[PDB]
Amino acid sequence: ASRVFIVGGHITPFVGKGSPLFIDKKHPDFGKKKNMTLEEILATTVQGTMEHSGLSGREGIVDQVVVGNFLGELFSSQGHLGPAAIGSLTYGQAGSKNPLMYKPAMRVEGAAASGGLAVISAMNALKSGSADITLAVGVEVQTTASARVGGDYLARAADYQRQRQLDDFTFPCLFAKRMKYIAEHNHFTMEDTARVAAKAYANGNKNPLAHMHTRKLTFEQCNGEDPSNVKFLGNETYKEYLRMTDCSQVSDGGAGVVLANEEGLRKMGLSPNDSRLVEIKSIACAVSNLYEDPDDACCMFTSRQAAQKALSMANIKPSDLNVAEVHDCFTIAEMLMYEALGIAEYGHAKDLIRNGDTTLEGRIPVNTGGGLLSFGHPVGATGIKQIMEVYRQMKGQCEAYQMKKIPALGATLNMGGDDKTAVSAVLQNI
Amino acid sequence: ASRVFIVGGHITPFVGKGSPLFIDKKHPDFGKKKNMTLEEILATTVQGTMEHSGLSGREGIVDQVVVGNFLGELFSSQGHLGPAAIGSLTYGQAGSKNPLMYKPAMRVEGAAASGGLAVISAMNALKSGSADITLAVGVEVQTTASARVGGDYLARAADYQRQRQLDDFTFPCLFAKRMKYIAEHNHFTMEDTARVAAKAYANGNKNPLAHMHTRKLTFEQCNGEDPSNVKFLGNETYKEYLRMTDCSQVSDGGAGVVLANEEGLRKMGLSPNDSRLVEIKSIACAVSNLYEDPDDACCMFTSRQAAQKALSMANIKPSDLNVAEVHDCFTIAEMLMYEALGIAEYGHAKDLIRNGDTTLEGRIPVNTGGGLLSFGHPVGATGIKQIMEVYRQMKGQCEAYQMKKIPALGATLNMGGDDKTAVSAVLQNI
Ligand SMILES: CC(=O)SCCNC(=O)CCNC(=O)[C@H](O)C(C)(C)COP(=O)(O)OP(=O)(O)OC[C@H]1O[C@@H](n2cnc3c(N)ncnc32)[C@H](O)[C@@H]1OP(=O)(O)O
Ligand SMILES: CC(=O)SCCNC(=O)CCNC(=O)[C@H](O)C(C)(C)COP(=O)(O)OP(=O)(O)OC[C@H]1O[C@@H](n2cnc3c(N)ncnc32)[C@H](O)[C@@H]1OP(=O)(O)O
Repeated sequence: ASRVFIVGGHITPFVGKGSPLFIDKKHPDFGKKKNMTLEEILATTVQGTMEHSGLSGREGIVDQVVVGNFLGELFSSQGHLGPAAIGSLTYGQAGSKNPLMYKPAMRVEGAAASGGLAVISAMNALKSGSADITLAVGVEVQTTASARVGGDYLARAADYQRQRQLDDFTFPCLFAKRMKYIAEHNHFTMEDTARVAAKAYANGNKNPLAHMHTRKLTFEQCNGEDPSNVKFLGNETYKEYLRMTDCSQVSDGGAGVVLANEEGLRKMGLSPNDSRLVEIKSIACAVSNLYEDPDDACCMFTSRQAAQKALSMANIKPSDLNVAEVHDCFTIAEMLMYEALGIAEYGHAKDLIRNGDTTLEGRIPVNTGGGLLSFGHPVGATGIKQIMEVYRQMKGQCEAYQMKKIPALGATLNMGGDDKTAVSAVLQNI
Repeated sequence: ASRVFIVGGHITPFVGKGSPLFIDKKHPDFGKKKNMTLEEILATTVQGTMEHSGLSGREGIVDQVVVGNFLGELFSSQGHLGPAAIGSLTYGQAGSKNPLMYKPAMRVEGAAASGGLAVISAMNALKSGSADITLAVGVEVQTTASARVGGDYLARAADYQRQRQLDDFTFPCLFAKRMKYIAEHNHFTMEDTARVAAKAYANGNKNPLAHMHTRKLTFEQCNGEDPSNVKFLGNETYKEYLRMTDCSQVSDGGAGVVLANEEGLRKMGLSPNDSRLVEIKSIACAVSNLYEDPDDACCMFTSRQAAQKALSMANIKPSDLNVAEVHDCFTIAEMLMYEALGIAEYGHAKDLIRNGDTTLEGRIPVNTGGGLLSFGHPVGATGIKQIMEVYRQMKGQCEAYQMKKIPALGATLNMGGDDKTAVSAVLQNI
């Protein structure tokens, strides 16, 4: 196979309610200035990604662009982000010369796995001989509607005919439903999930890019002792299993990554041992049936398939991983992800979180920058963000949450819907 | 490079207002029976495609699935069609064994070029060594809303902030605007575009799959002499340049194609010279800037770039083509497509249509089954339909519209938005 290299990338701040970067009634610039649009975020992400990757002034050597985005058609009335990305380099500079003109571009989608799917597409282009350098960007804007209205948009990721009726907050409810079963089988507890949140917010507190950077929450708060941490669902059956702090954020943001094969490195004037690089040893996608759910809510069968293929293609095992990024769309999902990735055996994610093994100082740090819970979750961006966080830790770029032991191996696990699409990648430092 | 072969495929009937297959108040089964949902169309298309490709009972050898769809999230409240496709083989047969489980799948999107993009993704997977057999299906349901509401959904293909205000029928208006400029430069006429429609409806009349199969229109009717062929736009500046008969249909439908590399043919027990095959010699994508339009409305620069790359990679010229499928989203676009493909020189599409060169009996027949105008336009399906129509002509399957001279070489040209994304492929008979 042709090898694949992460050359560089960019994560915007992730912003929404609770961030000082978000312009609401509590902001100096309220009334004066607006938050970024989808087009603006896409422009910032594309330009930021080119800059960090050392391509400013030679963007014409990028052969192709893939955008990951889930709901731009709903939140921003805008599809067709392929040609949006082609215009993103020189956005708002009318008539300007554009070195991306006529290149291939498209949007890919699998709910919150859209970013990961974007990386896969780019990687297939690189191994197919139709590209030597690709740009994969993911973006999302979700703050243009309430959390309730957004919850109906996010339900586009579920089997909508079958599952929308559970609750206006369809996804939160689907994970609350997992938690009920999880509790009845004593797989792990609501204490355990509160410990996940405490970790995430503590990690976020060290990350200025994080949506929840300025919010502090104690274990006790996340564990429900605060009455402002409401059990907000409407469905009576599942209401008691989910608190606000268990939920990923409604965020706006972008993440981008430039990927290259060996011929692309050559073109950029780079060697395969260049210390700015990280190798993607493997990536893998697994998709289950939208229309049918397994009974065992304590196992994410699809995410487990993806993680298994990826580590296998990389010829490593979970115990070899030094860092991971997992899809904590809820605290409940982070626990399940530990077991789907394999860093915990079935029923033993509880051990890991009770023992601090996934904190910054633990033996397998996870979601070092705050996860979907604190860093935030602009759905389309998440999958690429995960890649870039492992990259940044590997390159010593994470500042206040930088790991003291630079990780040699990392893994990502990105998930769309209720474990219906999963994408997992193994990353090796250089 | 690994070679790529079309093994087989399937087009559903394309249905909507005017079709006897469409169930509205005037239909015997009104109240009794409903039109197909997006899920049902996807199930029919996936199963139909497997059947005609010879894979029934061994669907497990398909390595991957790519779905093309533009607006399912809006018209049907449904995204995440990747796992929908995974469950499409056994749709409505609960608990059944499913040989597609855990395979890679995703949805791709570039407005009305979504189907073509789906083929490109599949083809990259085939050349990348991550697949030997791929299934590319495209589907769309647009009849769940009024034409006016649908026109706002379709505007997701435009630069929405900039262009939505032109008209509720944003896309029709954008092509009407082209026609104004086209008229002022005498590039071609509204008689010429009526001749395109006459050809499409005559072709449709020989195609039972065609939305408009049962509607007959004379040149004179398409040319405006019928008062029911109304100039329906609201925008005063462009209103006079577009008639209803100039417009593609609001259709529901699906198309699917199985593609394979040489190892995939081996796996299916097939030889590369098997007469059921067509080789995709080349495919190419070109994407321009969503945010800026070129001045010259008489040229589709982006579609021309894509056609040029494809014919060049295939080392052929337009004059070598025996058949073509082009993106006649409007009659106006068919004319521009003849020139973008290269079968007419700049300003000479008028010669071709005045001379009958693109009729079934002409030297370069185009859109033999009726095009987006008559066959209809379920947006995500269109790109794959185009591929399958060239295939079917090449394999002698088109019955009443079958070409008497079996074509050796064909080309497709699929377009998203106002010439912002284009995909073009060269096909060679075996
Ligand atoms: C695979 C994947 O990645 S899935 C994608 C996953 N993402 C999601 O599901 C998004 C999850 N996150 C969210 O929806 C948001 O972060 C939330 C809802 C958890 C927090 O949002 P906020 O804006 O802080 O909450 P908000 O104030 O809108 O209120 C939420 C609801 O909680 C309830 N609520 C709020 N405060 C109270 C209270 N004091 N008492 C009772 N109910 C309350 C209400 O029902 C309220 O809705 P309402 O105003 O319509 O009646
Ligand atoms: C670029 C790509 O390839 S992607 C997308 C493809 N392109 C498109 O957008 C085409 C899709 N849209 C269409 O083509 C149009 O929706 C149509 C014209 C085909 C739909 O026509 P129909 O639905 O059969 O007729 P319908 O009755 O809705 O007429 C549409 C509108 O035209 C006007 N109209 C309809 N009938 C009449 C009449 N007898 N007299 C005057 N005006 C009329 C009306 O404004 C009507 O809207 P309204 O009912 O709110 O007033």
